[PDB]
Amino acid sequence: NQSKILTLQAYDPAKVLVFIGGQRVSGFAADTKIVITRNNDNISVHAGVDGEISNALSRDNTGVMTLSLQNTAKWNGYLAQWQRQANVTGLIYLPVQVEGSQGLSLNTIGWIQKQPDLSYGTEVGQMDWEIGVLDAWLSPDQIQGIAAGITGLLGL
Amino acid sequence: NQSKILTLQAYDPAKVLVFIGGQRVSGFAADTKIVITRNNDNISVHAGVDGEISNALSRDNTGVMTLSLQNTAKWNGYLAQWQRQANVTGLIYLPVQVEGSQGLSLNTIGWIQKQPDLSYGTEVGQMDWEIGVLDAWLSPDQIQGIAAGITGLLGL
Amino acid sequence: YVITSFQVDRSSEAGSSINVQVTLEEFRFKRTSDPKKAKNANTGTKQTA
Amino acid sequence: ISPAQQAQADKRARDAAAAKRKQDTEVSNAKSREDIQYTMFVSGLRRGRL
Repeated sequence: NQSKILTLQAYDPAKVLVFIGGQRVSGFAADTKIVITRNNDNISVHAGVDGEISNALSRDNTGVMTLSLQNTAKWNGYLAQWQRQANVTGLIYLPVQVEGSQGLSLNTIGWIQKQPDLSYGTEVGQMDWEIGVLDAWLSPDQIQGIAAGITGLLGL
Repeated sequence: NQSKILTLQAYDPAKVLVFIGGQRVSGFAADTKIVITRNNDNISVHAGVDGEISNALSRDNTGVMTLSLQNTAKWNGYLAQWQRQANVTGLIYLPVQVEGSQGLSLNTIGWIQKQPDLSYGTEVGQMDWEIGVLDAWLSPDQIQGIAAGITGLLGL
Repeated sequence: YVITSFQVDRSSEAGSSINVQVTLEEFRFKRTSDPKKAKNANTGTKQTA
Repeated sequence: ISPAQQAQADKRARDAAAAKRKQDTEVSNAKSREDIQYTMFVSGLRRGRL
C-alpha cells in the first residue's frame, strides 16, 4: 500500500482545553502541556504449577496529571490559595476536564497532590503541578465510528 | 487565539530579595539563586477493596531551601560563625523571607541544615547551603486579583 | 485426607480475585450387610427402647 | 495540707467518679435494648449488596 494521511485537520495544541473548577487554564510552558498517567496496571498475571494462567482485573483507577506552567501565571496563585483553603477547612475535591483535539479526552474529579518547587534563575523557570484524579480512563468521545468498530471485534 | 504577553514588566533576578536574620544576602553564583522544595506530598492516596478511594491530608510542612553562593562572599563567614554559635549555645531559629518578582513568595522561620563542601580548583568554586524552613507554603501576595478568583472555583 | 484449615482474603492488589490456602492430613480409618460377612457384635446393657 | 486543699481533693473524687458514671450508664443502656441490630458493610456495597 501507499502512504495515507491519518486525519483531515492537523492537531493544534491551543485547541486542547483544560478546565479546573470551571475555568479554562492558561499559562502553559516549554514543550509539554499535560501528561496523564496511571498508577497501576490493568491486569496482573500469575503463573501456575501446571501451565495455567490466571488473570485478575484491577479495581484501582487513580492516576496523576502533571500540569506545566510558567512562574509568571496567575493560576499559580489560584492553586496556592486553593491549597491553603483546603488545608484550613477540608474541601479538596474539584472537577477536572480535558478536551483533547484528535485524541482521547478526560472527565473526572481531581485534587492537588504535591506542590512543585520554585527555582529563580537566569531564565524564566517552570513549575509542574501534580493533580491526582479519581478515574483515569480515557474516553474516545469526539472520535466518530467507534460504536460500530467495538462490535466488530471477535473473541472467545 | 493568538499570542499574548503573560505580564507587563519582565522578571528580573536582581529584584528577588532574600533576607536571613534581617539582612539582605548578596553573593549568588552560577545560574540558580535559590531552590525551594517540600519534603512530602500534600495528600497520600490508598486503594480500597471495592473501588473506594480514601485521601488523607498531610500535617508536615517542612521543606528545604538551597542557597548558591561563591566562596568569595562574606555571608559564608556569617553562616559559619552562626553555626558555631548555635552549636555552642542552642539558639538555631532565625527568620527567613524571600520576596519574589512576578512569582510566589515565602515568609517563615528557618535554620541551617547542612554545611556545603569546599572545592579549591582552577576556577572559582560554588557552595550550596541547605536552609530548612518550618512552613513551605508559597504565598501569592503581590499578585493581584486572587481573592476574586478563589471564590470563582466550583466543586462538590 | 481431611481438611483442617483454610484461609480466604481479598487484598487491595489482585482485585476481583481471592487467594485460597488449604491444609490436609492423612486419616488412618479402620445396617444392611450380607449375613455371610456378619460378625458377632455387642450393644451393652439396654433399656426400654 | 490546708483547708483549701480539701476542696481540690474533692474535685478529683467528683470529676473522676462522674467520668465513669457517663461511661457505665451508657453501657448499661446497651444490653437492655433488644430491638437494635448493628451491621457492618465491609465490602460489596457497590456490587449487589446495595
